Amino acid sequence: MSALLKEILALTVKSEAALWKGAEQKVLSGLNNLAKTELVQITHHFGVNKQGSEALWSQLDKAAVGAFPELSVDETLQLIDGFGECPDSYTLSHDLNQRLLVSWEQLGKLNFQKLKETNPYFASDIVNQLDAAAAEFIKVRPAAESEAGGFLNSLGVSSSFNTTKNDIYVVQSASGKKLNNKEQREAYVLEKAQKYLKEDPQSKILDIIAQK
Amino acid sequence: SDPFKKVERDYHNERSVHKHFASYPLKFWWGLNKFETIQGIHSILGNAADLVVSTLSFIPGVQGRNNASYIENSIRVTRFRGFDDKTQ
Amino acid sequence: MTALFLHILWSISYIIINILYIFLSLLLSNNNEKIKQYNSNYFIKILLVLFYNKNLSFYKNLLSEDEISKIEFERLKNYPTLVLIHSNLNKLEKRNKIINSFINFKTKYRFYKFISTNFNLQTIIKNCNDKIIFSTLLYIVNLNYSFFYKTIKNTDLIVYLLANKFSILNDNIIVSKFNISKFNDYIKYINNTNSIDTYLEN
Amino acid sequence: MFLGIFKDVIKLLNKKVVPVYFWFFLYCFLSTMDTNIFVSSCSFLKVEVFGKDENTTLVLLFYVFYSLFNFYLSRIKNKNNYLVRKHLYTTELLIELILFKYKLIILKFSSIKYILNFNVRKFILFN
Amino acid sequence: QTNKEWWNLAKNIQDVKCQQELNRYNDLLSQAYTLSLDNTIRNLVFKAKFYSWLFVINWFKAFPDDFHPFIPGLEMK
Amino acid sequence: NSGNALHSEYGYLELLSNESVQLYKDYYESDAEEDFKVFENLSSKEKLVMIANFENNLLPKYDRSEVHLIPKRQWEPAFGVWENFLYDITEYASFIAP
Amino acid sequence: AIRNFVFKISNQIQNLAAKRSLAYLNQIDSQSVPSRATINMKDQVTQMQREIDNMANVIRAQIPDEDRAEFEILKKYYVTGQHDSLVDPQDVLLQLDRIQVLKNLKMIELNEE
Amino acid sequence: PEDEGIEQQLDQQEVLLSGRYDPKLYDFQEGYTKNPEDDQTSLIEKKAF
Ligand SMILES: CCCCCCCCCCCCCCCCCC(=O)OC[C@H](COP(=O)([O-])OCC(O)COP(=O)([O-])OC[C@@H](COC(=O)CCCCCCCCCCCCCCCCC)OC(=O)CCCCCCCCCCCCCCCCC)OC(=O)CCCCCCCCCCCCCCCCC
Ligand SMILES: CCCCCCCCCCCCCCCCCC(=O)OC[C@H](COP(=O)([O-])OCC(O)COP(=O)([O-])OC[C@@H](COC(=O)CCCCCCCCCCCCCCCCC)OC(=O)CCCCCCCCCCCCCCCCC)OC(=O)CCCCCCCCCCCCCCCCC
Ligand SMILES: CCCCCCCCCCCCCCCCCC(=O)OC[C@H](COP(=O)([O-])OCC(O)COP(=O)([O-])OC[C@@H](COC(=O)CCCCCCCCCCCCCCCCC)OC(=O)CCCCCCCCCCCCCCCCC)OC(=O)CCCCCCCCCCCCCCCCC
Ligand SMILES: CCCCCCCCCCCCCCCCCC(=O)OC[C@H](COP(=O)([O-])OCC(O)COP(=O)([O-])OC[C@@H](COC(=O)CCCCCCCCCCCCCCCCC)OC(=O)CCCCCCCCCCCCCCCCC)OC(=O)CCCCCCCCCCCCCCCCC
Ligand SMILES: CCCCCCCCCCCCCCCCCC(=O)OC[C@H](COP(=O)([O-])OCC(O)COP(=O)([O-])OC[C@@H](COC(=O)CCCCCCCCCCCCCCCCC)OC(=O)CCCCCCCCCCCCCCCCC)OC(=O)CCCCCCCCCCCCCCCCC
Ligand SMILES: CCCCCCCCCCCCCCCCCC(=O)OC[C@H](COP(=O)([O-])OCC[N+](C)(C)C)OC(=O)CCCCCCCCCCCCCCCCC
Ligand SMILES: CCCCCCCCCCCCCCCC(=O)OC[C@H](COP(=O)(O)O)OC(=O)CCCCCCCCCCCCCCC
Ligand SMILES: [K+]
Repeated sequence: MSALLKEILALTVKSEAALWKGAEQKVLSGLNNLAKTELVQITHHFGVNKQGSEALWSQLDKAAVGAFPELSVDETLQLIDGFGECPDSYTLSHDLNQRLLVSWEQLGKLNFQKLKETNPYFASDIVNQLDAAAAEFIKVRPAAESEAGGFLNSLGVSSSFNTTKNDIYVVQSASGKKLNNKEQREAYVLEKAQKYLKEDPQSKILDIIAQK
Repeated sequence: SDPFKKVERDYHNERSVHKHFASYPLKFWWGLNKFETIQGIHSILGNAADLVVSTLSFIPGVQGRNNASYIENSIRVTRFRGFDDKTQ
Repeated sequence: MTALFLHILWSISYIIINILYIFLSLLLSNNNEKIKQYNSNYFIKILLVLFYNKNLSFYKNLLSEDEISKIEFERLKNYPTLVLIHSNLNKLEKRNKIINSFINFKTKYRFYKFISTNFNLQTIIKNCNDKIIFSTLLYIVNLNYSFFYKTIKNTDLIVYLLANKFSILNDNIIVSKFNISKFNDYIKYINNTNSIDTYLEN
Repeated sequence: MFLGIFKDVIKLLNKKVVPVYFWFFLYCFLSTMDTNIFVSSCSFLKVEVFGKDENTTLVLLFYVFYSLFNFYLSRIKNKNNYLVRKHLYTTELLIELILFKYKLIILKFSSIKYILNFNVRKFILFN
Repeated sequence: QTNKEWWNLAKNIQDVKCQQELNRYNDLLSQAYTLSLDNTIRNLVFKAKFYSWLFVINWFKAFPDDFHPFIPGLEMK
Repeated sequence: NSGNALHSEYGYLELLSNESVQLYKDYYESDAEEDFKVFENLSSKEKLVMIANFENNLLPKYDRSEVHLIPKRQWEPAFGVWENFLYDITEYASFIAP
Repeated sequence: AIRNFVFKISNQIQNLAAKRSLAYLNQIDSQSVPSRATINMKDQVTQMQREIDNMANVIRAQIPDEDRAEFEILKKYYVTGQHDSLVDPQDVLLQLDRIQVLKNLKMIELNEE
Repeated sequence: PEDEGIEQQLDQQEVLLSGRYDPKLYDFQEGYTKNPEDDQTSLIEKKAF
């Protein structure tokens, strides 16, 4: 158990072809013997080290689907990281992707709820930070609509939350470091847009920036 | 129902208790008519309702107020005249 | 009930203005092409800002996308009660178009990796896992800026927002929003803005 | 353009802007108690509910039932989910309650003369 | 020449460097005149006479808010 | 567009007050019967008094009054009284007034 | 003639408005009366804000430490979240209710110790 | 040119340098007081004057 995990770690660090084959074989044989924690750890290690056979990854997907309900937050995060830094030729079946997507969305929603309850100004601060340098058309967006039902939704009329959107954003650095000027901000945005376009040719970040 | 019994006069019924304890906390708001501001608010609301009724009076069976009539003007104007909260 | 009263009066005014518009159209040249040439007039623009809604037929096809956007921007910027009335009217659209995103785990993780590499999420959220912060930021964007999903890609919008936020400073920042048209906001804004800080670039 | 005006009138009279509750209230206000279909036929509403100068027992029973039902609904909703935007009216009521609590604290720990002077100065500055 | 209540109020009041700004708090600083007494009949008759005389003497003084010699302020702070 | 001042229009006034104090100090530098420590921690009224005597010597000393030409729209007889009146009103609201 | 007179009136009105709106920037008026008026307005605004802050500070100093947290929450809300739409008062109410839960627990402990 | 602003500055200089307004020749007093009392203005106001 512990010795096998240490051997897998050492072989992954060494990064030799025969060692990877021997690992793959041993882990494939002992998937059932190993518990959920060991399986998650080895999957994360294989993902970070960028190795593993397609059959091994498929069987790992099957095991993860089978044992998903008994996973904690750390185990889910490690599995997500491994399946993210998995080998390219690892087209997964349409259950593990769904499980991971649902788990990630639920974790995000729960974190948002907890942070908002701890500090009601969390969402307001994030929105203000996002909209500080945002464009006028971005700021023009409408306000949130009340989805709650009842008398006001059935027999009454509920006034919308929209109000005038002519506001001035005053940005001050908490640490006190000098802030970037307009030209520096434009250069930073252009560089980020160029990098994003290189990653994805179809992005319209150029048009978005040129708009305002 | 039988409104006839209620209409009928009776010594005990006349001299009995008509307003109970529960009604006082539910009806004490009627003393706000003492305030000129409340009287003005009520007059404005009544005038607005009369205007709405007059505008919608085109439908059959609904007639708005006529300024010519003396009774309507007098009753609308002297509703709060001489109001005194101290005298029962 | 105040909103209802305002809406009713605005509706009466709108109906009267539409009757006048029809009468003027039937009396004058009666050409939509001729009418469209005055959309840039000062008083015509004021009238549009006053009685133009996307859910009504007034100037239904006589305005272009740019003109409609400019009218909406002006109304949203310098007309509180008109904004209230038109936002109430906009409820009649009942669009309620909710669209999911990031269907493929591969694409979602690739986007997360790109965002993590090109930005530091610890600044946005302190003492939290990077993936959790990324998911929370996605949820915030979906809640707030989803209105643009009709035309703007979610990933592109998120990248634009992150780049604009990080352009100011690659560190924690404090943002204060003020509407100087309001008394309280104006007093707070003047009290909080200092010339020395602006000169020092803090 | 007449059809367009008719469509605009229908939209302006739509439910989301002119509540059906407002329509019902207007109908009741314009109609008498013998012409109102909702109550002319019903003797209980016209006599037992709205026909008594004092109906404290029935009012109390109705209030108790409504309070129990609303408490049950609120508890169920809170237990199920809470990340739903609420109505502007309720939000404003809660804001007013919080502001009233803060104002009570300020009045408790401050003098009436000081409060009056501060309010007068603030009003003058606003003007 | 001041008291502990006024000292507490002044120390709580922070970031004030102008006498006019402090005078804006003159009503708050007036709370230092606690004049604590019981409500016995004799003490109530006193309170009545003393407060009426204080109103009369303040009328005779006719000092404005700017000049408040009996309200300690920035110098003592 | 408004009578109120913006944030960028108050640092200038603070510099005006400081400049008035410094001008007084520079002018009365060679005066024994002068204590400048009194200028430390001035009250609002004292700052206003100093700003009253503030002066800016880098401004041009000649009068800035001048004449500007705004071309008119000659009356058009081909339109009519009301059409010309509306044209004049829109011109005033769009070009002449701004 | 009439047009020239109307334009003269308009020019005088515009000059008057420009003066009344921006006379605090220049020293055309001797003694800088508009500048002093604007400085006085800003001083009054800042003094009012600092007065609110100092009243909060003194109330905080005098408040019992048990409800000092509740006072802090109420003060912060009244200052910032009253005018902010993104700040949901439900969360503030939840914090107040947690504080009240602690207070009720202490009360019941005292009652039934 | 006889520019208005320059002429105003020159006439101010002439009036102040004529010597008729030398402070040494004046004993500033409140005036409105029943008794003759010196100037009661603040030190900053005196320096500004
Ligand atoms: C004037 C015209 C009259 C025409 C009459 C014609 C007859 C038909 C009338 C139809 C309307 C009534 C019936 C339907 C109501 C439907 C409501 C609904 O479902 O909407 C959901 C609606 C949702 O709100 P929202 O739109 O999201 O807005 C959020 C606001 O927070 C919510 O507020 P708001 O900003 O939206 O505005 C409403 C606001 C107030 O707004 C108004 O003033 C309303 C103004 C009139 C509006 C009229 C609209 C209808 C017009 C119909 C006629 C059209 C005719 C068209 C034809 C042509 C005519 C020429 O009401 C309140 O919330 C008041 C609560 C506090 C009590 C105030 C009164 C007592 C004084 C208390 C003072 C305390 C001070 C501190 C202590 C001091 C101690 C000394 O819910 C409410 O507004 C709830 C209101 C609860 C209280 C109502 C009752 C109290 C008095 C109200 C004001 C006075 C008017 C009373 C009626 C008068 C009738 C004559
Ligand atoms: C967001 C919220 C959501 C809520 C949701 C939930 C809602 C739930 C439902 C709630 C429903 C709530 C519904 C109800 C709410 C509203 C209720 C309502 O209407 O109440 C407002 C109510 C309406 O007033 P009203 O009865 O319609 O007014 C009658 C008209 O003024 C007609 O008066 P008049 O013309 O026949 O004769 C009096 C004459 C004025 O002629 C006089 O001078 C009368 C003098 C009378 C004798 C004064 C003696 C003072 C010495 C001490 C007392 C000696 C003992 C004898 C006192 C006898 C009573 C006065 O008045 C005038 O003409 C004045 C011009 C009117 C415009 C200016 C208005 C100013 C404010 C009104 C009071 C002004 C008083 C001025 C006094 C003189 C100042 C130099 O207002 C008042 O009660 C008065 C104003 C507030 C006073 C507060 C005082 C607090 C304590 C101060 C202590 C420290 C100072 C003591 C000495 C005095 C100062 C030096
Ligand atoms: C039923 C008839 C109604 C009509 C007639 C009404 C009376 C005539 C009109 C008088 C009008 C002018 C006012 C004169 C009295 C002024 C008293 C005063 O300011 O004393 C300062 C005294 C000390 O206050 P402090 O220094 O600010 O702080 C005290 C702290 O608690 C710190 O204290 P501690 O914790 O260290 O403990 C000590 C504390 C402990 O105090 C307590 O809380 C303990 C409570 C023990 C039981 C209380 C009931 C027993 C005494 C009843 C009063 C005597 C008989 C009244 C009826 C006479 C006709 C049959 O005691 C004291 O501090 C001293 C209290 C002694 C003063 C009150 C005694 C006389 C009151 C009656 C009026 C005087 C004239 C009567 C003429 C005819 C007979 C000769 O203030 C009070 O405690 C005032 C309390 C409220 C008094 C309300 C008026 C009297 C009501 C008596 C009950 C009557 C039945 C209920 C219904 C009444 C009709 C609605
Ligand atoms: C409302 C319900 C009923 C009333 C309930 C009770 C009262 C509640 C409200 C008041 C609560 C607070 C009570 C007072 C607390 C103490 C306040 C305080 O600190 O004041 C002391 C005050 C401190 O002020 P400060 O430092 O001088 O600063 C001056 C500032 O202006 C700053 O001045 P300030 O803001 O400090 O002003 C002080 C003023 C603050 O209080 C007030 O302002 C009063 C507020 C309530 C009354 C408001 C009345 C408004 C009247 C106009 C409105 C219309 C009325 C219509 C009426 C119609 C019906 C008649 O104090 C008072 O006057 C308190 C009077 C309280 C009794 C009120 C009732 C009076 C009734 C009179 C009836 C008429 C006469 C008898 C009958 C005649 C006909 C037969 O003075 C002292 O410390 C005195 C020290 C003792 C020696 C003085 C020697 C003076 C002569 C030498 C001068 C030269 C000195 C050496 C050279 C210079 C230095 C080297
Ligand atoms: C003591 C009493 C108590 C109150 C205090 C006292 C108040 C005193 C107020 C005094 C006001 C004086 C105004 C002087 C204006 C001088 C204009 C001028 O330079 O003249 C040359 C001008 C030369 O015309 P032009 O510019 O060469 O154009 C001709 C081209 O060939 C044709 O060019 P185009 O075809 O290329 O384009 C233009 C054409 C294009 O077509 C249009 O645009 C025609 C539009 C027609 C009206 C459409 C709406 C129909 C519904 C009824 C009105 C409701 C109000 C809404 C109006 C919306 C805007 C029109 O329209 C025209 O032809 C323009 C002239 C239209 C005249 C016909 C309408 C007259 C009545 C208007 C309504 C008056 C208020 C009624 C209130 C309700 C009474 C029950 O003269 C005219 O042709 C028109 C002169 C009009 C003089 C009006 C004098 C009114 C005196 C009585 C006032 C009181 C009336 C009753 C109400 C009482 C309330 C208490
Ligand atoms: C229809 C009813 C009408 C009622 C109108 C009554 C008007 C009475 C007006 C009296 C004015 C007296 C002015 C002189 C100063 C009085 C003392 C003072 O300044 O108060 C503060 C004093 C000082 O209290 P304190 O020391 O706590 O002051 C707090 C403020 N600091 C902290 C600065 C000290 O208050 C008292 O001592 C108690 C005052 C209330 C006493 C009430 C007694 C009973 C009253 C019964 C009703 C009125 C009499 C009967 C009327 C019959 C009419 C037909
Ligand atoms: C078991 C349920 C039976 C009833 C079901 C349908 C009820 C629908 C209508 C609601 C009741 C209206 C009664 C009107 C007649 C009346 O009350 O008649 C009794 C008196 C009549 O007043 P007047 O004597 O001035 O005419 O009413 C009052 O004094 C006012 C009481 C409130 C009435 C309106 C209802 C308000 C909401 C009730 C809950 C809030 C607390 C109420 C007090 C505990
Ligand atoms: K200005």
